[PDB]
Formats: sequence, structure tokens, C-alpha cells
Amino acid sequence: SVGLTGYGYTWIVPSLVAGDTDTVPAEFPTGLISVSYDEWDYGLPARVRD
Amino acid sequence: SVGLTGYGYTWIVPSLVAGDTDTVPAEFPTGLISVSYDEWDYGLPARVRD
Repeated sequence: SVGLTGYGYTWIVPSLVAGDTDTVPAEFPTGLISVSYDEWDYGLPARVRD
Repeated sequence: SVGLTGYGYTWIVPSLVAGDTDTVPAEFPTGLISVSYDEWDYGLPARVRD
């Protein structure tokens, strides 16, 4: 409604907001930065070993 | 929708927007400045003789 979501801004956000990275609510401005856990690399076989 | 209509701003406006000074659409920010003809002073008898 303000409209100053992203034009040169860089919103930085924790993994709580990102949640399931598959589902993006399309209201998140492009260029959002989040700090997620290594779900891509550490799969279940890797974590069970540890 | 931005909401930054008046907080320290000083909007200046011609008589066209002000229109009838008796009616205010309540969306005009407080502190709006407009230029208007001398309706208050130049009464109808004054304009007729002029």
C-alpha cells in the first residue's frame, strides 16, 4: 500500500518467514534475503548418521 | 495508501481543487494551503457596482 517494498531495498529476513521455500506467497518482494538451514545439502541420510 | 499525506508536508493547491470552501471531503489533509478569490470581502453588491 505504501509501495516502497522493493526498488533498491534489500529486505533481510530469518528462516521463520521463509518457512517452506517451495511455497512463496507472491507478496514477498523480489530480492528478499533469508537465512535457511542446509536442507538442500544435508538430507535425511546425512543427518541420521550424525 | 502511502499514508504520507500530511505530517510535516505543506501541500499547496489552487482554487480548482478547493472548490466550494464550505464542503471538505474529509480526505484533504490538515494544513492544506489554497489560493482563492475574495469571496468573503468582495460581496455581490461590491462586484455589481465595480
